[PDB]
Amino acid sequence: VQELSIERLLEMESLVADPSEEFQFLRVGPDSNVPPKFRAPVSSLCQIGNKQIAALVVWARDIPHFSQLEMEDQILLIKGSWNELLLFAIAWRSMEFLTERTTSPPQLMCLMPGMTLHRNSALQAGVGQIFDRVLSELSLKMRTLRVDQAEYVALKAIILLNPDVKGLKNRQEVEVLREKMFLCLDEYCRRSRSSEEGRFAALLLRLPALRSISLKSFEHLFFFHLVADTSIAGYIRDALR
Amino acid sequence: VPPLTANQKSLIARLVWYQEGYEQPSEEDLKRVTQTWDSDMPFRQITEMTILTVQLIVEFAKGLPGFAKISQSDQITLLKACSSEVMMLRVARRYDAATDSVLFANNQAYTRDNYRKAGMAYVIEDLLHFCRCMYSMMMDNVHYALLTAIVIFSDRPGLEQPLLVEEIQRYYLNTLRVYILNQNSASPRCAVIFGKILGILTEIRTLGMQNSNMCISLKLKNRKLPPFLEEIWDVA
Ligand SMILES: C/C=C/CC/C=C\CC/C=C/CCCCCCC(=O)OC[C@H](COP(=O)(O)OCCN)OC(=O)CCCCCCC/C=C/C/C=C\CCC
Ligand SMILES: CC(C)CC[C@@H](O)[C@](C)(O)[C@H]1CC[C@@]2(O)C3=CC(=O)[C@@H]4C[C@@H](O)[C@@H](O)C[C@]4(C)[C@H]3CC[C@]12C
Repeated sequence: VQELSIERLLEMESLVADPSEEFQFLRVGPDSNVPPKFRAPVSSLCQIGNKQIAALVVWARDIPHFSQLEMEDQILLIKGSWNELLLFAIAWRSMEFLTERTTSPPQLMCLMPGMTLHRNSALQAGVGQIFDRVLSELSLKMRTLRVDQAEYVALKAIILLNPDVKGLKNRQEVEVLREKMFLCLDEYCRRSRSSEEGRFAALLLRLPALRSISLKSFEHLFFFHLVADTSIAGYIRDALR
Repeated sequence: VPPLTANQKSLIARLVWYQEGYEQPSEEDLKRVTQTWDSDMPFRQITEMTILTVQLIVEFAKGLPGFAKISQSDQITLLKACSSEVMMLRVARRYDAATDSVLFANNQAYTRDNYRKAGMAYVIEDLLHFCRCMYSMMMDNVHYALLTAIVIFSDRPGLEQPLLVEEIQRYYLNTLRVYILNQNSASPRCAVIFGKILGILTEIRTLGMQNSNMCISLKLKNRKLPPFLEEIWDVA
């Protein structure tokens, strides 16, 4: 076994997912009220979404000690953070396409390498505010913070490694994994940017801004029957083997 | 391994004071609402008590250094978003682990079963889980006061001088850092504590949306949600 550290993690970010299993967490439900001329694209989008989820489902599991915790929990931890994780990754990628009586709202949201989402489209989908919140509160505000890959993958692990998730067979078994991360991060700020009065907090203060956005993106996803609600634990379960 | 300025301690002092100053609604107000010697009863009390809670939360927010430096536009913006999230910190403080219930300002214990009856059965299982988690947290009144303050100058959408607030907040955020740095050996665990606390922020965001959905799933059940509350939480 290895030590859960920023170091091992960064060696996992680069790790490529194994698109071997087709798991639809997201899909256009027959009972969806999404216009017909947009089922192809919205469906196509879900499919991208799905890869990424399985991609984090296999990253989560390759985290130092994560695989040790009791699976039931393991499921619940993931089941409880994918949206947040999914969205956070988008905000990261989006940082590039950031345009940063002088400034206007950003127009691009990078979903995956290459492919991007234009503002006016989200505007056509009635998700322009949430789109806007993702690029401002997250991508932009991060750029400003100059957060780097070490801080970014740390936050990630922190996001996933949440003890407050309801139903945890053994909450403290997660609290340890989190607390370790709280440390690794604090020193990293110390070591690599000690001139920063309150960076540790400014990074951890993205976590709420993120929770809210994710919480909102669920409403929208649900209004459109897009989420495989009742069937996600399973894929999570299933895939975790 | 430093201490704190005078401002800081004057604030901490100040905040610890206002906190007890407002934990409960006045004896008359409390007396007026609790008058009385059918699903509208638990409902009336819970809703009526909430209107008092919010009021207290609002006044406390104004007794905050830097608050009056905000545009009326923003002030109602910050207050409007914090109203429901601080009310969360405050239900934690009156939670009793022995009975797994919440204790209202009139010394009455409300169980998961009471919240059922009043039709708030949706908001309770999660609200009570947050309490159990805040319990084992074991925080002192400084934390709680500082935390509260922070939540209020937490970046909110609709903000005019966003950058301003961020610092008005950087202060409280900073004071909390220090106070934790003294209360224990400025050792490793010193961050671990600072983190778990800042983590309360994100959980408080999830319980905030639930409060709103409850207001919604209540207007929809055609059940008069006090105008005061309907207004402050932007309940359509
Ligand atoms: C957390 C993310 C997980 C995975 C990410 C990707 C998969 C989820 C799908 C997200 C779609 C993003 C919006 C782009 C829509 C593109 C199609 C378009 O132009 O539709 C117009 C149509 C006009 O008709 P309409 O009915 O007439 O008009 C719309 C209502 N006014 O609009 C529609 O058909 C609406 C389709 C509903 C899409 C789901 C919205 C929820 C997305 C929020 C999640 C945050 C990530 C994406 C941020 C952009
Ligand atoms: C939709 C809305 C009505 C729901 C709000 C509900 O879900 C909450 C969060 O559960 C509400 C219900 C009643 C409530 O306002 C209170 C009663 C008190 O007696 C006191 C009054 C005052 O001392 C507060 O500092 C604490 C407390 C315990 C508050 C906390 C929040 C409570 C417990």
